[PDB]
Amino acid sequence: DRQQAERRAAELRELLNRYGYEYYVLDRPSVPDAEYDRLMQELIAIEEQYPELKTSDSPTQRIGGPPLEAFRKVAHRVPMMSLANAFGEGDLRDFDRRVRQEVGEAAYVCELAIDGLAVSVRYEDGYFVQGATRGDGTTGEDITENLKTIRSLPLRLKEPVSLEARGEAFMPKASFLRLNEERKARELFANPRNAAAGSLRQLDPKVAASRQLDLFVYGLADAEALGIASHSEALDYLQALGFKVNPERRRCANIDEVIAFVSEWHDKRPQLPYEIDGIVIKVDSFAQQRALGATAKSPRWAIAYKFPAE
Repeated sequence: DRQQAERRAAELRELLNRYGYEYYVLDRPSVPDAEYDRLMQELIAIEEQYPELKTSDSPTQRIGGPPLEAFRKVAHRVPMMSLANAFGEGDLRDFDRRVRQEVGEAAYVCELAIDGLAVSVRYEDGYFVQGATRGDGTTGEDITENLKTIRSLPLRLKEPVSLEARGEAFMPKASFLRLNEERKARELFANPRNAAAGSLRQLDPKVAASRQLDLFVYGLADAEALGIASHSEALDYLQALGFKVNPERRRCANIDEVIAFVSEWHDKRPQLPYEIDGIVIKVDSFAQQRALGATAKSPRWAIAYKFPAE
């Protein structure tokens, strides 16, 4: 058994890891998940008698470990700048005009700005080693055990690389509704943003695990050191490794299409399973970014369109 335990937990780990990618990430259901579940129940039982084989990125970790009675501060690897806000066609034009004066027409990448909790996740050789909140931007809290419960985040990546990436953790609308009712059956959350930040900022891994959190990876700290030369190449790269990258992202040749994208989400937004706050726009090329630089506050190559005032 102890020699065979390892063998089978290792198979177990591989298969479960594989299969969680197709449910949680590609969304090839997560419905009749039987064998998945059968397979998870066997790993859990093997770790029950051989607690020493429960690997830090074993699928078991999504269940969640024991509470912590404290969280540690973490500064740990590259500042997390915040973005300038835009509120109308026009802040948008003005944001492009300083783009053009300095670099000529520049292609943009437009993304949906998710209303959630910003986090950083770090990996070493493919392994998830640490998770943290945005904090003030230079320091945040180690929320690693609660991040392991977000089933779409990978504990082990497709290739053994060492990197740090940034994503937004959120809770889907219907999950938020579900949630609150039971809270009413017994208190009550304001909205998903505070539900997710709430779920991630409490000390008990298992209550995180029960809130059905999700996350969308949106950037790569130090992408230049890894050889990436474009914002669109960063995400793609991130997608090739196994991360969940929001698929409504689109490359925009100029401000006009930028605004066409911005109008398209403004009214297609109610139909989303998650709550979007606006639209983040970035100059795609890392070279135009260098040229525009920053005001060590806010990149001149990025703006955050904040949607309106219902």
